[PDB]
Amino acid sequence: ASLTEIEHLVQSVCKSYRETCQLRLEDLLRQRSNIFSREEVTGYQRKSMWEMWERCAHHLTEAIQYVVEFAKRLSGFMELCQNDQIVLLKAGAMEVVLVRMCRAYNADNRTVFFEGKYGGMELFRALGCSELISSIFDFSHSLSALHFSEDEIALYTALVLINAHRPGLQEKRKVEQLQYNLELAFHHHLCKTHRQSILAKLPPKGKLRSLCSQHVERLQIFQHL
Ligand SMILES: COc1nc2ccc([C@](O)(c3ccc(C(F)(F)F)nc3)c3cncn3C)cc2c(Cl)c1-c1ccc(S(C)(=O)=O)cc1
Repeated sequence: ASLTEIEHLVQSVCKSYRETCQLRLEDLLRQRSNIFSREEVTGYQRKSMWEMWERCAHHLTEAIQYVVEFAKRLSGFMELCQNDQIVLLKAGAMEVVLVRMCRAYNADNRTVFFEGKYGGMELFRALGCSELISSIFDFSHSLSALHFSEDEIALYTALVLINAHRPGLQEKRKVEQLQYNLELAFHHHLCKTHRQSILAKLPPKGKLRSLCSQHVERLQIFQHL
């Protein structure tokens, strides 16, 4: 577990992420000027819940595909048994997607980028999931308030996926080794960038599971009526 090896792993994970980040940050930031008009918003609000459901499910599906690309590029992930590979992804894919979403959230006006423009939470009114969506904005907002960086997201989400405590793992010790290495990389880098203070400010991991389990419950309902 050399120092050079540790720095190599950091750069690897950050490369893997930059290659699967789906939307470039500079594009997202540039678009913050572009906001949905009152009419446009009303457009989304008139759609049935099932319309918005199909739209968001496709958005979610395409996102999770990028998280799969990312995981497959994490050192040592592909060398796992196919069982553990599926366990980890089914258990952490949604969570990763949710963390990535803070890149699309603008904390200055509480708006999220969605299909070409930024819009508030009223945008997703049709779903009737105001409770949950408000929770998604709050999570993004707190991460956005920390000025979460691309590399930080890459290393955090790598740790979300590679969880040796996931029920159903067969080669558990094999993942434990992966988890340790990544955690060493994540903390070494926070220090190199003088950002280790965010660790106390980070939302608890349980809340990441609590917000996704609430979220994953709705998906089971919306399919298929
Ligand atoms: C807050 O609500 C949401 N906001 C979203 C914001 C963006 C996107 C996004 O897909 C996107 C953008 C950037 C990134 C990046 F950060 F990775 F780059 N990933 C993904 C997108 C938008 N326009 C183009 N794209 C690609 C999807 C969102 C979704 Cl799906 C929800 C949502 C989730 C669950 C429920 S529900 C059924 O559970 O109630 C309802 C709604």
